[PDB]
Amino acid sequence: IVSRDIARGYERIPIPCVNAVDSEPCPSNYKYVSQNCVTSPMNIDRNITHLQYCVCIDDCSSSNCMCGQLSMRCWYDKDGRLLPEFNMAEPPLIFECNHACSCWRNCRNRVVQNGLRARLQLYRTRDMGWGVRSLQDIPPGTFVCEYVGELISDSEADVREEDSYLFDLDGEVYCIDARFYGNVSRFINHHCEPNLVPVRVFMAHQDLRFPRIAFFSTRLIEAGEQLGFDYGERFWDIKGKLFSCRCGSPKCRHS
Ligand SMILES: COc1cc2c(NC3CCN(Cc4ccccc4)CC3)nc(NCCCN(C)C)nc2cc1OCCCCCN
Ligand SMILES: [Zn+2]
Ligand SMILES: [Zn+2]
Ligand SMILES: [Zn+2]
Ligand SMILES: [Zn+2]
Repeated sequence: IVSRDIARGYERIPIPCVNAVDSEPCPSNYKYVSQNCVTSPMNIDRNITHLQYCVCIDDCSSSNCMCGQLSMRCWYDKDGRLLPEFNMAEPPLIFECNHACSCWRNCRNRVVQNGLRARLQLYRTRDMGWGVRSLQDIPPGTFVCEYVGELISDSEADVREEDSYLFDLDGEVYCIDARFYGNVSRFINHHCEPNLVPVRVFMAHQDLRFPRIAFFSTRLIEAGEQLGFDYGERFWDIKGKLFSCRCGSPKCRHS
């Protein structure tokens, strides 16, 4: 227990850090943030009259809900989990209800905006590196965490040496750099057969240039299992030569 909570009380549940390998302290060469931040002007469209919203009089579980229509359909179930019909291989954009909607703060189309649910833990792996794992089981289709970091422009990313903490959002494109500013996600390692899938979501605003990145369980995750996701082509076409993937997956396409 080298740290009770790396979020310093910002998440709904603490995220302790333990080291059972070497004697290295908890990471501290970065600033933890639970929400995306910017280090410059960023003209995100927060015009409330530009938001598309719903006028549901129920708990938004009907076929009429405008917000679900935008998402093709609401994909959350009564518990807040993704429906089996959800395409993990090619996720759709999810538009959750927002403050312009007529519904209540507890309608069914609100999951990612409710914050952390699963008890996670940061820990030192054998590789002398760091990783994240669940201290409880996570049913499939559950929202685990968001990839939070510093929001930056395309070119801005091009002039950064350390680029291992970037996440492309995909006109002009933007990125999230978790190197200097980030949440528990910056510590999640790559894996070829990932139990976490990133989903572009929209909540308080609907500026398509800035989707927020939500990670969902692509299958059951057992207490103690290590979270992971597919970093992607761009990553490996750059780091593939500095080293080969040590994910240990029978289907590894990078080692
Ligand atoms: C490490 O993996 C990634 C590298 C990226 C990168 N790297 C560049 C390489 C060249 N140096 C060059 C340089 C460095 C220093 C000084 C001058 C020039 C600058 C950083 N650039 C951009 N977007 C940049 C815009 C490209 N644009 C032309 C479209 N996105 C990236 C997304 C990555 O992971 C994605 C998966 C997530 C992994 C999460 N852990
Ligand atoms: Zn609705
Ligand atoms: Zn709603
Ligand atoms: Zn709505
Ligand atoms: Zn691999």
